[PDB]
Amino acid sequence: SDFVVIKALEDGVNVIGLTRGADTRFHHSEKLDKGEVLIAQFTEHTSAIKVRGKAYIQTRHGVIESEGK
Amino acid sequence: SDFVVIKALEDGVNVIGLTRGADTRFHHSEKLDKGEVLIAQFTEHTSAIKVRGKAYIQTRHGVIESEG
Amino acid sequence: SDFVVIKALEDGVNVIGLTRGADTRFHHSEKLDKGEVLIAQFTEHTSAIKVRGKAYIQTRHGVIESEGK
Amino acid sequence: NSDFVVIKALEDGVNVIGLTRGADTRFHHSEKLDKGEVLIAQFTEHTSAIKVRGKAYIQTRHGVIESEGK
Amino acid sequence: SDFVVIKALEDGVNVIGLTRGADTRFHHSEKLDKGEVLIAQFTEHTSAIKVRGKAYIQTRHGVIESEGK
Amino acid sequence: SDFVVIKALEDGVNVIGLTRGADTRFHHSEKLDKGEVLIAQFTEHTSAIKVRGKAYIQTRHGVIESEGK
Amino acid sequence: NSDFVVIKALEDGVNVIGLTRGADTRFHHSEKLDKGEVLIAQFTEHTSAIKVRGKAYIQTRHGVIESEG
Amino acid sequence: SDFVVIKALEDGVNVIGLTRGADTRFHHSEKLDKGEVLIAQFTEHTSAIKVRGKAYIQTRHGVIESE
Amino acid sequence: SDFVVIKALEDGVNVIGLTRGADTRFHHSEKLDKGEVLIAQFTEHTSAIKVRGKAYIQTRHGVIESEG
Amino acid sequence: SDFVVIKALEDGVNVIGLTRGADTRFHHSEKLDKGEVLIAQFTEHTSAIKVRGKAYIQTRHGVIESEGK
Amino acid sequence: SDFVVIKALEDGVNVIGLTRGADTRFHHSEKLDKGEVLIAQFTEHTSAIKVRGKAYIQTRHGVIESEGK
Ligand SMILES: N[C@@H](Cc1c[nH]c2ccccc12)C(=O)O
Ligand SMILES: N[C@@H](Cc1c[nH]c2ccccc12)C(=O)O
Ligand SMILES: N[C@@H](Cc1c[nH]c2ccccc12)C(=O)O
Ligand SMILES: N[C@@H](Cc1c[nH]c2ccccc12)C(=O)O
Ligand SMILES: N[C@@H](Cc1c[nH]c2ccccc12)C(=O)O
Ligand SMILES: N[C@@H](Cc1c[nH]c2ccccc12)C(=O)O
Ligand SMILES: N[C@@H](Cc1c[nH]c2ccccc12)C(=O)O
Ligand SMILES: N[C@@H](Cc1c[nH]c2ccccc12)C(=O)O
Ligand SMILES: N[C@@H](Cc1c[nH]c2ccccc12)C(=O)O
Ligand SMILES: N[C@@H](Cc1c[nH]c2ccccc12)C(=O)O
Ligand SMILES: N[C@@H](Cc1c[nH]c2ccccc12)C(=O)O
Ligand SMILES: N[C@@H](Cc1c[nH]c2ccccc12)C(=O)O
Repeated sequence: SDFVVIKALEDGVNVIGLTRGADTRFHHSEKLDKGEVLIAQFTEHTSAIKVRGKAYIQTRHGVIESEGK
Repeated sequence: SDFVVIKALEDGVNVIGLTRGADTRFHHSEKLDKGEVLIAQFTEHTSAIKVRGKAYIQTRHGVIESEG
Repeated sequence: SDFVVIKALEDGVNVIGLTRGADTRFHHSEKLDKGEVLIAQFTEHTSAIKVRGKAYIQTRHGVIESEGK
Repeated sequence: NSDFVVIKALEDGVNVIGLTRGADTRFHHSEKLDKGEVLIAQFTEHTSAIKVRGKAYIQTRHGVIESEGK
Repeated sequence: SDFVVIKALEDGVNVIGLTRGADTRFHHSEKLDKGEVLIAQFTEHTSAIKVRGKAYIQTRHGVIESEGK
Repeated sequence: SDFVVIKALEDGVNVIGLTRGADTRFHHSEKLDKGEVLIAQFTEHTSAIKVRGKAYIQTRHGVIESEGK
Repeated sequence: NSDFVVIKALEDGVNVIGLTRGADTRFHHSEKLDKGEVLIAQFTEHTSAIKVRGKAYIQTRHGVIESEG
Repeated sequence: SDFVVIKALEDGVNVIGLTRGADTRFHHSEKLDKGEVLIAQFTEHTSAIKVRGKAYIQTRHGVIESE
Repeated sequence: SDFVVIKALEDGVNVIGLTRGADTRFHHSEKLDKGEVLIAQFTEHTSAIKVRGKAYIQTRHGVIESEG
Repeated sequence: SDFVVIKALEDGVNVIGLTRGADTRFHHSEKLDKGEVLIAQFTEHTSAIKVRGKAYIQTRHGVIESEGK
Repeated sequence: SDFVVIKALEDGVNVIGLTRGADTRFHHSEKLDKGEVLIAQFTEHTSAIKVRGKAYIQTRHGVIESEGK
C-alpha cells in the first residue's frame, strides 16, 4: 500500500490518521519534534492522513510542504 | 488505491467525500485551514472527491489548483 | 480503478455519471461552480462520465478541455 | 480497471456508439455530444467496441486521433 | 484486453473479427465510412482482427496503415 | 495476451497459426492480399505464428520484415 | 513484497521505531543504531509506520530525506 | 508468456522446442526457409528453444543472430 | 520479494537478520570478510536487515555505504 | 518466468541446468556448436543455469560473456 | 523470483546458497572456474547467496564485483 514521508520542520508537527470506513474521525495523533521523520502507510484503519505544522512531505506524487497554524 | 494530496492555500477549504454506490451524496467534509495538507485515498466509501476553496492539489495526473 | 480530474472554468459545469450495465442512462449530475475541483473514479455504478460546460480535465491520457455552448 | 477513451466533440451531433460484447455485434447505445462536450468512456462487460461518427478529438492510451464526419 | 484504433481513410473500410477458438472464421464485419473511428478490443469472441481498405491504425506497437485495392 | 501486427506487402501472404499443446501442427492459414492488415493474438489454440510472404510485422520487440522467395 | 526504508545513522544513538499496525497505535520496537550502521526495514503485518529520531540519511522509493537530531 | 521472433536468413533454419519438465528432449523442430518469420511463445510444453542455422532473432533482451 | 546486495569493504562485517513478527530480535548474523558479497532477500523470517562494519550496499533505492 | 539467451562462440559450449529443490545437481547439459542460440527459461525443474565455454549471454540484467578454459 | 549472474574472474570461485527458513546454513556451494557463468535464482530453498572469490556479478541493482581473499 502507499506511504507518505513527513519530516518535521519545527516542533509539535501533528500527523493525524483518519478512520477508514463509513465514518470519519481521527483515531491517532503522532507528534513530531523538529528534524524527526515519520514514514506512514495507508492501512486497514487509516485511509486519510492530515499534517498540521511546518513539515516537508514526500509522496509518490512529489514533494509538498505544510505550513503551520 | 489512488490518493490525492490537497494543501489549503487559504482558511476554510473543504475536502468533500462523495459516497460510492448507486446513490451519490456527500458523506463527509474535511475542513482545512491555511497551510494544512490532507492526503486522502479513494476507498470502499469514497469514489469521488470534491475540493472547494483555494488549494494546491496533486494527483497521479499532475498538479491542479482549485480557486475559491 | 482510473479517475478523472475536472476543474470548472465557469459556473454551472455538470459532471454526469452514466450507468454501468446493459442499461445506459444518467444516474447523477454533479454541479461545479467556477474554480471547484472534482476527482472522480470509474466504479461499479459509473462506466462513463460526461462533462458539460467549460472545464479543464486531466486523465491518464493527458489534458483535454470541455467548452460550454 | 478496463481502458477508457476520451472523446471531445468538435461539432454538434457527434455520435459515440457502443457495440455489444459477445457473439453478436450491434449497437446498444448511442450517446450524442454537442460541440465542446467531453465523454470519457470505458470498455465494459456490455461494450467491447466504440465507434465515433462526426468531428471529434479522441484520446486513447495509443495517442490522439481525430474523427471527421460524413 | 488490448484494443486497436482504426480510422477509415476512404469509404467502405471493413474491420473484421475472427473467431476465438479451435475454429477460425469471420464472425462480424464492421463497415466504416471515411473519417469514422472505431476503437475495438480483443474479446472472448474475437482473437484476431483484419482490416481491409485504406485506414490509419494505432496499436500498442505503434502506427500502421492498411491500403485498399 | 500478446499480439502481432502483420501488413502484407504483396499478394497471398500467409499468416499461419500453430497449435498450442503437446502436438505442433498448422491449424489455420489466413491469406492476406497486398495492403491488408491482420492483428492477431496468441491464444488458447495458437502458441506460435509463422508468416510466409513479404510483410511488415510489428511485435512488442520491434519491427521485423518477412521476405518471400 | 512490501516497501522498505533504508536508514544510515549519521551519529550514535539513532532510534528507528516501529509503530503497530491496527486500530491501536503504539511503539512496539525501537532499534538503536550507532554511527555508520545501516538498517533496511520493511513495512510488515506488525509495522505500518516507522519513526526515525536522531541524525540519519534515509532512502525510500520517494527519494532521499534526512532526519536531524 | 514471453515469445521469441526468428527470421530465417537462409534456407533450412531449424527452430527447436525442448520439453518442459524433469526430462529434456526435442519435441518439435520447425523448419524455416529464407525470409520466413516465426513468432513462438514459451508454453506448457516448451521451456527452451534452440535455433540452428543463420537467423535474426529478437527477444525482450534485444537482438541476437545465430550463425 | 526485494533483496539487498552487501559487499564487505573490510573483514568481519556482520549482516544481521531481524525476526519477522510481533516480536523483534536478531535471529542470525552472517559474517563477511573483505571482498565477499552477500545477496540477501527479505523473507518469511527476516523483515529487517542490519549491516555493521564497512560495506558497500545496493538496494532498489540506490547505493549506501555503512561505516565502521 | 525469466529466460537467458546463450549464443555459442565456439563449438562444444555446455548449457547446464541445475535442479530446483533441496538438492542441487546437474540434470541436463545442452551442447551448443558455434553459432547456435539457446533461449532457456527458469522452470519448475531448473533454478540455476551454468554456462561452460565461450558464449555471448543476454539476460534481463544485460550482456555477459563466458570464456572457455 | 529474482536471479543473480555470476562470472568467475579466477579459478575456484564459490557461489554459496544459504537456506531459507528459521535456520541459516550453507546448503550448497557451486564452484566456478575462470570464465564460467552461473545464473542463479532465489528459490524455495535459497533466500541468500554468498560469493567468495573474484567475480563479476550482475543483479537488478547493477554490477558489483567480489574480490578474493
Ligand atoms: N472514512 C473515509 C475517510 C476518507 C478517505 N478519503 C476521503 C476523502 C474525502 C473525505 C473523507 C475521506 C473513507 O474511508 O472513505
Ligand atoms: N456514487 C457514484 C459516485 C461517482 C463516482 N464517479 C462519478 C462520476 C460521475 C458521477 C458520480 C460519480 C459512484 O460510486 O459511481
Ligand atoms: N451502460 C454502458 C455505458 C457505456 C460505457 N462505455 C460506453 C461506450 C459507448 C456507449 C455506452 C457505454 C456500459 O456499461 O457499457
Ligand atoms: N461482439 C464483438 C464486438 C467486437 C469487439 N472487437 C471486435 C473486432 C472486430 C469485430 C467485432 C468486434 C465482440 O465482443 O467480440
Ligand atoms: N481461432 C484462432 C484465431 C487466431 C488468433 N491468432 C491467430 C494467429 C494465426 C492464425 C489464427 C489465429 C485462435 O483463437 O487461435
Ligand atoms: N505445440 C507447441 C508449439 C510451440 C510453441 N513455441 C514453440 C517453440 C518451438 C517449437 C514449438 C513451439 C507448444 O505449444 O509448445
Ligand atoms: N495503527 C495505525 C498506524 C498508522 C499507520 N499510518 C498512520 C498514519 C497516521 C496515524 C497512524 C498511522 C494503522 O495501522 O493505521
Ligand atoms: N526440461 C528442462 C528444460 C530446460 C529449461 N531451461 C533449461 C536450462 C538448462 C537446461 C535445461 C533446461 C526444464 O523444463 O527445466
Ligand atoms: N518484528 C518486526 C521487525 C521490523 C520490521 N520493520 C521494522 C521497522 C521498525 C521496527 C521493527 C521492524 C516486524 O516484523 O514488524
Ligand atoms: N537446488 C538449489 C539450486 C540453486 C538455486 N539458486 C542457488 C544459489 C546458490 C546455490 C544453489 C542454488 C535451489 O533450488 O535452491
Ligand atoms: N534463513 C534466513 C536467511 C536470510 C535471508 N535474508 C537474510 C538476511 C539476514 C540474515 C539472514 C537472512 C531467511 O530465510 O530469512
Ligand atoms: N534453531 C532456531 C530456529 C528455529 C528452527 N526451527 C524453528 C521452529 C520454531 C521456532 C524457531 C525455529 C531456534 O531454535 O530458535
